[PDB]
Amino acid sequence: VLPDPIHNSKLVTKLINKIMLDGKRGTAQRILYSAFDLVEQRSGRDALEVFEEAINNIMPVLEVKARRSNYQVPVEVRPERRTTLGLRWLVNYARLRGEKTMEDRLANEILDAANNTGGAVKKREDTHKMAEANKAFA
Amino acid sequence: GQKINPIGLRVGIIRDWEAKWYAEKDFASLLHEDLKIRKFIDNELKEASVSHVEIERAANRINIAIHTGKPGMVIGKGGSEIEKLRNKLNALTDKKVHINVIEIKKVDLDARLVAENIARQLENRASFRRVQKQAITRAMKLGAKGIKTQVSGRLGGADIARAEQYSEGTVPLHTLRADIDYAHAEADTTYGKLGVKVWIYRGEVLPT
Amino acid sequence: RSIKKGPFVDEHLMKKVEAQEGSEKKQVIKTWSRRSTIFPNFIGHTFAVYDGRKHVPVYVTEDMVGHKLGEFAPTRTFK
Amino acid sequence: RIAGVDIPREKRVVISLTYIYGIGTSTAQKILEEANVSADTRVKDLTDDELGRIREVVDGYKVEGDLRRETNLNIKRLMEISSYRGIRHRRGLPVRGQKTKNNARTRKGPVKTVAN
Amino acid sequence: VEYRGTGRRKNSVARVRLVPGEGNITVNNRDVREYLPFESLILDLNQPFDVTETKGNYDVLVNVHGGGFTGQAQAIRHGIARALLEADPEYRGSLKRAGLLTRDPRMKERKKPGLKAARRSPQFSKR
Amino acid sequence: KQKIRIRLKAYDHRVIDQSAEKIVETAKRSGADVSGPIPLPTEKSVYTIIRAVHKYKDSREQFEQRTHKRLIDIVNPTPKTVDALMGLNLPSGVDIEIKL
Amino acid sequence: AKTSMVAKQQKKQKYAVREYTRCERCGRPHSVYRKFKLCRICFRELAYKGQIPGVRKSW
RNA sequence: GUUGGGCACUCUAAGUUGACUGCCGGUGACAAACCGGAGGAAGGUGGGGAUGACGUCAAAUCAUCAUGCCCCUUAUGAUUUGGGCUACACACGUGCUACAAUGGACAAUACAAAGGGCAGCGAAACCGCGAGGUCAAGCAAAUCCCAUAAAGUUGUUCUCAGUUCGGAUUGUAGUCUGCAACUCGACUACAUGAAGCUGGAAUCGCUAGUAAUCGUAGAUCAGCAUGCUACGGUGAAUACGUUCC
RNA sequence: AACCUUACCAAAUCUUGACAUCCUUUGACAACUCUAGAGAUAGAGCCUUCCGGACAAAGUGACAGGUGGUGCAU
Ligand SMILES: [Mg+2]
Ligand SMILES: [Mg+2]
Ligand SMILES: [Mg+2]
Ligand SMILES: [Zn+2]
Repeated sequence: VLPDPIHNSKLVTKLINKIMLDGKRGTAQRILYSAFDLVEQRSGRDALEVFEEAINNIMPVLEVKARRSNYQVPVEVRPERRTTLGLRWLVNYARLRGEKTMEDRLANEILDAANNTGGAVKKREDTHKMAEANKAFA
Repeated sequence: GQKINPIGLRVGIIRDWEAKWYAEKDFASLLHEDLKIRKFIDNELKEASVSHVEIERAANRINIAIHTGKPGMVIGKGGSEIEKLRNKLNALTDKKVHINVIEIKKVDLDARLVAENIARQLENRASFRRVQKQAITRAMKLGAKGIKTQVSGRLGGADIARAEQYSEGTVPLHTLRADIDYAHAEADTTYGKLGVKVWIYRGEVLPT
Repeated sequence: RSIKKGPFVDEHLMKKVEAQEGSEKKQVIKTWSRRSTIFPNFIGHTFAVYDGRKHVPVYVTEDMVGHKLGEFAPTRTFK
Repeated sequence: RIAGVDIPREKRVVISLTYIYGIGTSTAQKILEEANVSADTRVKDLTDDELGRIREVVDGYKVEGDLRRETNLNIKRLMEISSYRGIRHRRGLPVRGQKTKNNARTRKGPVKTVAN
Repeated sequence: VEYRGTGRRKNSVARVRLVPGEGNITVNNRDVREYLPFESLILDLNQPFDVTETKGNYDVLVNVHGGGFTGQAQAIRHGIARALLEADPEYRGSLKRAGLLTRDPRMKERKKPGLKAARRSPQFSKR
Repeated sequence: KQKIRIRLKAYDHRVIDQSAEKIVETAKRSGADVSGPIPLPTEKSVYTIIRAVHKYKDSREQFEQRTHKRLIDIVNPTPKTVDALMGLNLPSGVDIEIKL
Repeated sequence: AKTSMVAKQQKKQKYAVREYTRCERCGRPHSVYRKFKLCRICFRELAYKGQIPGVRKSW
């Protein structure tokens, strides 16, 4: 695929195509751009910088596979599934960060993740917690 | 496994519509006309060994063309029988109709003629097995690349049904080049209704 | 009726009500015509409507005006 | 209070009138056309004279009590003469030619599962 | 003078005529950002230039019909890219390496009987 | 300009093409000032049936009925070409329609 | 009660709304195409036999 | 682009070219074949259909039709009117509408495809709030009509509520069709405004222009579609991989 | 699936019949009105005209008719 017009990044477009509902790329585009505007408003610095820091935080490094009773055995996450899960959890836990507008939701989610807080980081550490707990089965 | 009629598969590819006329609107009359002609030829068809009729229409004329291998029985000797046909047929239609008897030699190579024959044999209470055997025998002597035959129903007066078929040669249905001539007929046997299907494939040619 | 050009009523019924204008008070009047509307010219005339199996009597009132005999000839005998 | 109900106050006049039984959106817009006030306004911030114009206007309509009484009177008429519609009212079944087999949970009410 | 192209993409046809100029682009007697809402559309439009450093050396006029803005714009992109060869046949190799000349055959599929769409079958239940 | 225009409607391209070629050559043989053969968008209807007798609506058979349309004009007529067009009542499965 | 109703539809009727189409060779009301005045079955029969112009199974 | 003019371009549609492991390298029994590459619009049956072997399920159909045997034949046949196939304590299946801010309402503005049309398609103008009505143009089609595509975009507003959500139900008044809309058509205007805050055990579909979503068209058809068949617009996520069902 | 469709039910009606092939009387035919009927229906008309085939009825017994059963005879 390609990078985005305003910022020239692959991840932004890959994230638009995951926020997008029913192929409303422009709606998703609007709300993500306004979120970058609003996270430049609050916590004044570059939207890409804060965003990339956010995904560096929440993007995990381990995973589990459920097999057999049912063991759940750890495994090293692929570097593509890394960004995949990061962006997915970012969007979803934004959507359930529960306030008025999704741009505000997203802004707060990237903000909290940038400061290593937020539901996405919670899921990350849950994942690693259950992984190391199940480390015996590797 | 519920397979289709190959003539229906091939129409518009290697063989053409037997009805060869246009009408923007009035199929609602003209197609029923075509069918009623197709039915009225019961007269000939009962004995005259007619394979198929093609039909063409114009502003003035109808031009019909009946294929057979015993054409004498439809033209009388000089024309008495075709004129007998024109009278009643044109009375039905109410339009000027000119006909064209046309000959297909080699009558034991034509699907509907084989089917008609085996039906009348089985009404005369012969044996399905010998019938299909000798049909394919004579067809292969006439030099066809493939024949297939099938009869289905209450064979031998049996209490229940069967489907028996024979073949010799190649009958490549899924090939669309192949101009395989299929025909179905029936036989109102004293026990029930025997349904006969027959298939010939007499080498490969295109209409173009 | 659904439209405003003229209501509807069967002639063989209206002719007979108008015949029965004199109000002899012994009269009923039978019909299979559940399709009929009820003009104000029917008030008091008891009608015998065919429900599908039976001629049911109905008395007519000043509230039954914009209505139909079928509305008061029940058909499905549920209980 | 306008039709006896002190309609909501933070809202705009249109929607706050919509919480009158008998006054929907069409009539709200017409009423505000009649008594000249922009619908963008709000009942708390109004001039009381405008509010009085509105109430004078509204008085010329069938509203809460009269409307319920009129509707139930029309209904009970046909219930009494026992039309098809009147009986379907009497029995809590739908009236408008609907199907009473799988649907009609509204007029019926909740499920009452019988054993097969 | 002119250098012309006929881009097509997803039931949308675009007739491009590159000419030298400033960077303007008109589309059915209208400007781009007038006509098209988005901007990644315009990125895709201008990407063939970006492959060859030809960003501002040409204006564009296009006559277009069919479909909707996105594929309409990819068709603009394609006709532009193909006209660039009529202007400069040696850019063929860069447009090859980048895969810019392929007319996307990705057309909408035929609904099929028994299905509610091209692939989607109805909801099935044994019981 | 002073032109004949003729429409051919046919259910088959490999016969309407030859009929068109006949009439075209006859006009530019018995006259002059002829337009080309002009294809028109070729209508097609489609009737869809269920392959069955009783039920099984899930299975279908879709039949198309094409209708090819081919237009020609004869610019600036002469009676020779008029006559050699109207004196060609051929073939069967094609509706010709003159317009003058 | 087929052939009676065949006669019946082939007759005129007391008002035009009652007039319904059925296929002319098989007295079948449903799945009639009023161009051909044929039902779906007989349409297949005849178009397979080649007795209906234009027609060709598609795609 | 209408009209004078050109048929260049698009397009239309007949013929043709094109793609075949055809070529380069490596692998491999040197063979088939695989992997990669070039070229090329496209590459590895390009994508999608059509085509469904012998036969299994005494599967379905005697209500498409045809037909053996059996049965009724002043009635199990035939004619009309009216009713019913539309019931209603309940259960199952298939779908539609929603349970809203990625949204609702209002205003302006933009880009399609495939199809239908003769006693039928009904532009414009006008009347009606709207369903629609009067007149009446063009049109048997690449002419004219159906037919403004909607989502989208640009603004404003509403600001988290059983709500300006949703639009069931019922009341009144109307429009079209029709021989007539009670049972039993659709539609409109007004009024009302229910259940419902994303669904338990279970379970379905889908590997790309797909899924998802938004509109459109058509057969049947006087009239009636959330159904069926067909069309385009926007447009993904992922495929580690075969341990499990 | 408003009527018809509709096969079902109620009421009302017919019994070579709503439909076909045959004999013969015949004949060209009727359309379109009015009374009564719920309608089918009869009943008055209206003057329909051999173009030996054709339309139209009428007596006739052969006969029709059956969405009636068996899809485990086909
Ligand atoms: Mg194959
Ligand atoms: Mg069985
Ligand atoms: Mg009836
Ligand atoms: Zn039929």
